[PDB]
Amino acid sequence: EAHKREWNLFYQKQMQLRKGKDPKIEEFVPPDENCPLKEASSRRIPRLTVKAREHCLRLLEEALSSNRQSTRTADEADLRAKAVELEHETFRNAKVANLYKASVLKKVADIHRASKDGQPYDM
Amino acid sequence: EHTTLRKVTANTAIYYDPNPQSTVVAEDQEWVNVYYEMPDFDVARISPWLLRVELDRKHMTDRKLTMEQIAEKINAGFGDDLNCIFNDDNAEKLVLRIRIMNSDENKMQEEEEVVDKMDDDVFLRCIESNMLTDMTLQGIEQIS
Repeated sequence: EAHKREWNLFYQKQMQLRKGKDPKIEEFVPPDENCPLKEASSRRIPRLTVKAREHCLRLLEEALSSNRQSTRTADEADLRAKAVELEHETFRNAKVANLYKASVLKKVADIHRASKDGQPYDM
Repeated sequence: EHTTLRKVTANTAIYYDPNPQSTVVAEDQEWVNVYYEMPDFDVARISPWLLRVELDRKHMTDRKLTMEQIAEKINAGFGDDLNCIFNDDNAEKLVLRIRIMNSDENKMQEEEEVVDKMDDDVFLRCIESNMLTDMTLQGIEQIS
């Protein structure tokens, strides 16, 4: 109990020395003109820039395209909407940036596994 | 039943990794690149020293623990200023790479700040000891 509090204060003071002077740099960037991301302008996930969210959506898009060429469904028009839906589901289910990214790559890996097995990625 | 990180850790090492795209450990280079290519992630402030934790799969599965849960507990206990990255659950081994995210951006000749800074090697060792002893991944303390 006392050791836990001592460690907490000690760790906070140690990691404050690595912040030091000018601890401002927030500079949140609002989304660009044509961000294809549901709930683009949000701050639910700290330290998650909009560009990283777009990057994760883009990775989901390549995963969906690979699944398409490995399944041969109707067309790729719905791929973009499906990728946005999956990205929004990942964003909702995640709370911080790194675990959100990990969930994104887990979804990509699941899509790749479905493509290897030959089955389309269901909702 | 109390379960700290030690009960689910196969091993733990501290490396000097100045360049995450270099990744002196060869096995992780496949899945570390997909983490440092994100626009929000920059190698400018990542700290060179890296704490690599290899998790025992049998002990992890006996408790139905996921690397997602371990990372969530790390974020809760140590804040969002300690970078944590982990592999895929289907990989051959469970790897957890942790770095001390130094939020300073200037770093211009410092300000003679070497008084109690504790260069990240020994600080990472202390963080590792705290993570292995007082992390409470699962269960209630005083129950074994």
